[PDB]
Amino acid sequence: TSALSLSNVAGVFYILVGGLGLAMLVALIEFCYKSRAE
Amino acid sequence: IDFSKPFMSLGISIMIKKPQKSKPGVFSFLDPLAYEIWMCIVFAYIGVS
Ligand SMILES: CCCCCCCCCCCCCCCC(=O)O
Ligand SMILES: CCCCCCCCCCCCCCCC(=O)O
Ligand SMILES: CCCCCCCCCCCCCCCC(=O)O
Ligand SMILES: CCCCCCCCCCCCCCCC(=O)O
Ligand SMILES: *C(=O)CCCCCCCCCCCCCCC
Repeated sequence: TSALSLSNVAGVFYILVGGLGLAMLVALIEFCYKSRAE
Repeated sequence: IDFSKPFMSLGISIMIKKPQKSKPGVFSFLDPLAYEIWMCIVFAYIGVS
Protein backbone atom coordinates (compact mmCIF):
# COMPACT_ATOMS: atom_id res chain seq x y z
CA THR A 1 0.00 0.00 0.00
CA SER A 2 1.39 3.32 -1.21
CA ALA A 3 0.26 6.85 -0.44
CA LEU A 4 -2.42 8.14 -2.78
CA SER A 5 -0.98 10.16 -5.65
CA LEU A 6 -2.30 13.25 -7.38
CA SER A 7 -3.28 10.97 -10.27
CA ASN A 8 -5.81 9.28 -7.97
CA VAL A 9 -7.64 12.51 -7.08
CA ALA A 10 -6.79 14.54 -10.20
CA GLY A 11 -10.39 14.62 -11.42
CA VAL A 12 -11.86 16.29 -8.34
CA PHE A 13 -9.21 19.02 -8.64
CA TYR A 14 -10.31 19.63 -12.24
CA ILE A 15 -13.96 19.75 -11.12
CA LEU A 16 -13.07 22.20 -8.34
CA VAL A 17 -11.17 24.54 -10.66
CA GLY A 18 -13.92 24.20 -13.25
CA GLY A 19 -16.45 25.13 -10.58
CA LEU A 20 -14.33 28.12 -9.59
CA GLY A 21 -14.23 29.24 -13.22
CA LEU A 22 -17.95 28.68 -13.73
CA ALA A 23 -18.75 30.76 -10.64
CA MET A 24 -16.56 33.61 -11.91
CA LEU A 25 -18.31 33.42 -15.29
CA VAL A 26 -21.76 33.36 -13.65
CA ALA A 27 -20.92 36.28 -11.35
CA LEU A 28 -19.56 38.44 -14.17
CA ILE A 29 -22.59 37.71 -16.37
CA GLU A 30 -24.91 39.13 -13.70
CA PHE A 31 -22.58 42.13 -13.33
CA CYS A 32 -22.60 42.56 -17.14
CA TYR A 33 -26.42 42.40 -17.21
CA LYS A 34 -26.96 44.87 -14.37
CA SER A 35 -24.41 47.31 -15.81
CA ARG A 36 -26.25 47.45 -19.15
CA ALA A 37 -29.67 47.93 -17.50
CA GLU A 38 -28.76 51.18 -15.74
CA ILE B 1 36.72 -43.21 14.06
CA ASP B 2 34.21 -43.67 16.89
CA PHE B 3 32.47 -40.46 17.96
CA SER B 4 31.00 -39.90 21.40
CA LYS B 5 27.41 -38.95 22.12
CA PRO B 6 26.55 -35.48 20.75
CA PHE B 7 27.27 -32.64 23.17
CA MET B 8 25.46 -30.08 20.97
CA SER B 9 22.47 -30.89 18.78
CA LEU B 10 22.08 -28.57 15.80
CA GLY B 11 20.84 -28.39 12.23
CA ILE B 12 20.43 -26.22 9.16
CA SER B 13 18.53 -23.01 9.94
CA ILE B 14 17.67 -19.76 8.16
CA MET B 15 19.48 -16.46 8.78
CA ILE B 16 18.03 -13.15 7.59
CA LYS B 17 18.95 -9.55 8.29
CA LYS B 18 17.32 -8.55 11.57
CA PRO B 19 14.60 -5.98 10.78
CA GLN B 20 14.12 -2.55 12.34
CA LYS B 21 11.44 -1.36 14.74
CA SER B 22 10.57 1.33 12.13
CA LYS B 23 9.98 4.06 14.71
CA PRO B 24 7.18 6.17 13.17
CA GLY B 25 8.14 9.64 12.05
CA VAL B 26 6.77 12.71 13.76
CA PHE B 27 4.72 13.92 10.78
CA SER B 28 3.54 10.46 9.71
CA PHE B 29 -0.18 11.29 9.92
CA LEU B 30 0.32 12.83 6.45
CA ASP B 31 1.40 9.47 4.98
CA PRO B 32 -2.06 8.40 3.63
CA LEU B 33 -1.74 11.17 1.01
CA ALA B 34 1.21 12.19 -1.12
CA TYR B 35 3.15 15.42 -0.66
CA GLU B 36 1.76 16.62 -3.99
CA ILE B 37 -1.84 16.19 -2.81
CA TRP B 38 -1.15 18.05 0.44
CA MET B 39 0.53 20.87 -1.48
CA CYS B 40 -2.31 21.00 -4.02
CA ILE B 41 -4.94 21.12 -1.26
CA VAL B 42 -3.29 24.30 0.06
CA PHE B 43 -3.30 25.78 -3.45
CA ALA B 44 -6.93 24.72 -3.94
CA TYR B 45 -7.78 26.19 -0.53
CA ILE B 46 -6.24 29.56 -1.46
CA GLY B 47 -7.91 29.58 -4.88
CA VAL B 48 -11.37 28.70 -3.56
CA SER B 49 -11.15 31.40 -0.87
C1 LIG C 1 -20.92 22.12 -10.82
C2 LIG C 1 -19.96 23.08 -11.48
C3 LIG C 1 -19.15 22.45 -12.59
C4 LIG C 1 -18.21 21.37 -12.13
C5 LIG C 1 -17.45 20.69 -13.24
C6 LIG C 1 -16.93 21.63 -14.30
C7 LIG C 1 -16.07 20.98 -15.35
C8 LIG C 1 -14.60 20.96 -15.01
C9 LIG C 1 -13.75 20.10 -15.92
C10 LIG C 1 -14.03 18.62 -15.83
C11 LIG C 1 -12.87 17.75 -16.25
C12 LIG C 1 -12.38 18.00 -17.65
C13 LIG C 1 -11.30 17.05 -18.11
C14 LIG C 1 -11.81 15.67 -18.51
C15 LIG C 1 -10.77 14.61 -18.32
C16 LIG C 1 -10.89 13.43 -19.28
O1 LIG C 1 -11.92 12.74 -19.25
O2 LIG C 1 -9.94 13.22 -20.07
C1 LIG D 1 -15.93 27.52 -17.44
C2 LIG D 1 -14.77 28.49 -17.39
C3 LIG D 1 -13.44 27.85 -17.68
C4 LIG D 1 -12.99 26.84 -16.66
C5 LIG D 1 -11.78 26.03 -17.07
C6 LIG D 1 -11.42 24.93 -16.10
C7 LIG D 1 -10.83 23.71 -16.75
C8 LIG D 1 -10.65 22.54 -15.81
C9 LIG D 1 -10.33 21.23 -16.49
C10 LIG D 1 -9.07 21.26 -17.31
C11 LIG D 1 -8.51 19.89 -17.63
C12 LIG D 1 -7.17 19.92 -18.31
C13 LIG D 1 -6.35 18.66 -18.12
C14 LIG D 1 -7.01 17.40 -18.65
C15 LIG D 1 -6.42 16.15 -18.06
C16 LIG D 1 -6.91 14.86 -18.70
O1 LIG D 1 -7.69 14.94 -19.67
O2 LIG D 1 -6.50 13.78 -18.23
C1 LIG E 1 -9.56 33.70 -18.49
C2 LIG E 1 -10.04 34.98 -19.14
C3 LIG E 1 -10.31 36.10 -18.17
C4 LIG E 1 -10.82 37.36 -18.82
C5 LIG E 1 -11.17 38.45 -17.84
C6 LIG E 1 -11.84 39.66 -18.46
C7 LIG E 1 -13.05 40.16 -17.69
C8 LIG E 1 -13.84 41.21 -18.42
C9 LIG E 1 -14.97 41.81 -17.62
C10 LIG E 1 -14.55 42.92 -16.69
C11 LIG E 1 -15.61 43.97 -16.47
C12 LIG E 1 -16.24 44.50 -17.74
C13 LIG E 1 -17.44 45.39 -17.52
C14 LIG E 1 -18.23 45.70 -18.77
C15 LIG E 1 -19.57 46.30 -18.47
C16 LIG E 1 -20.51 46.40 -19.66
O1 LIG E 1 -20.17 47.13 -20.62
O2 LIG E 1 -21.56 45.74 -19.64
C1 LIG F 1 -7.90 23.79 4.52
C2 LIG F 1 -7.00 23.28 3.43
C3 LIG F 1 -5.58 23.01 3.86
C4 LIG F 1 -5.28 23.25 5.32
C5 LIG F 1 -5.05 22.00 6.12
C6 LIG F 1 -4.28 20.93 5.39
C7 LIG F 1 -2.92 20.63 5.97
C8 LIG F 1 -1.79 20.69 4.97
C9 LIG F 1 -0.43 20.38 5.55
C10 LIG F 1 0.49 19.65 4.61
C11 LIG F 1 1.89 20.21 4.54
C12 LIG F 1 2.56 20.04 3.20
C13 LIG F 1 3.02 18.63 2.92
C14 LIG F 1 4.03 18.09 3.93
C15 LIG F 1 5.13 17.31 3.27
C16 LIG F 1 4.97 15.80 3.36
O1 LIG F 1 3.82 15.34 3.54
O2 LIG F 1 5.99 15.09 3.26
C1 LIG G 1 -19.50 40.07 -19.03
O1 LIG G 1 -20.10 39.11 -19.42
C2 LIG G 1 -18.02 40.29 -19.23
C3 LIG G 1 -17.12 39.19 -18.77
C4 LIG G 1 -17.27 37.89 -19.55
C5 LIG G 1 -16.03 37.03 -19.53
C6 LIG G 1 -15.53 36.70 -18.15
C7 LIG G 1 -14.27 35.87 -18.13
C8 LIG G 1 -13.78 35.53 -16.74
C9 LIG G 1 -14.53 34.41 -16.07
C10 LIG G 1 -13.96 33.05 -16.33
C11 LIG G 1 -12.75 32.72 -15.49
C12 LIG G 1 -11.97 31.51 -15.95
C13 LIG G 1 -10.98 30.99 -14.93
C14 LIG G 1 -10.09 29.88 -15.43
C15 LIG G 1 -9.13 30.29 -16.51
C16 LIG G 1 -8.32 29.15 -17.07
